[PDB]
Amino acid sequence: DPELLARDTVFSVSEIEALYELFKKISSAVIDDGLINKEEFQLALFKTNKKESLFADRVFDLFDTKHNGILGFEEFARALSVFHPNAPIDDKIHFSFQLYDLKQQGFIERQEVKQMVVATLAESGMNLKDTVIEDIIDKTFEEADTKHDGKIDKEEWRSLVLRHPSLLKNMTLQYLKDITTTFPSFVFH
Ligand SMILES: [Ca+2]
Ligand SMILES: [Ca+2]
Repeated sequence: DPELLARDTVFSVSEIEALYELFKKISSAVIDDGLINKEEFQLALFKTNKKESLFADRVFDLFDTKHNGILGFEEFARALSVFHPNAPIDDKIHFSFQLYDLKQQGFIERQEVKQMVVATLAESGMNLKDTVIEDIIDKTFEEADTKHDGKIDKEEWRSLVLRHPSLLKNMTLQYLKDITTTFPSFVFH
């Protein structure tokens, strides 16, 4: 039932029904098989470029319940729900932390902060050399590492992103607000 999805996610029953149309488009975009793969999901997030695709694939991984490289409708709906422009900021902050906390240890170190920096630059259309990335990592700790212990907390992360909302730019897909009326074009290249 679309009633169970609407309840467990930020979408309303009518948004879920519209999301099913989006699902048919996205699941058909590369291989027409009724399923969503990583390349198709990249298309849904406008993250098809080889540097931007890492973020989309990490998101994919968190919602791929069976770890089989495929998402069905329910998984897709859940995946997209936090990207809704009306999803609470706290859901976006919480989810984005899980994203960069690859080891699920409750904190991020430089290697994980590096991924966040790379993903954050990619959103602004920017790719920098390793040594410049390392300087930005330095500044991020300077800023976020309030409780000095060489790692960024969930609480230090929330604080960081509240002072710098442009870090949650990749956590919103603007087209989801208007899903009951209009649809973007998605074509694979
Ligand atoms: Ca497919
Ligand atoms: Ca800390």
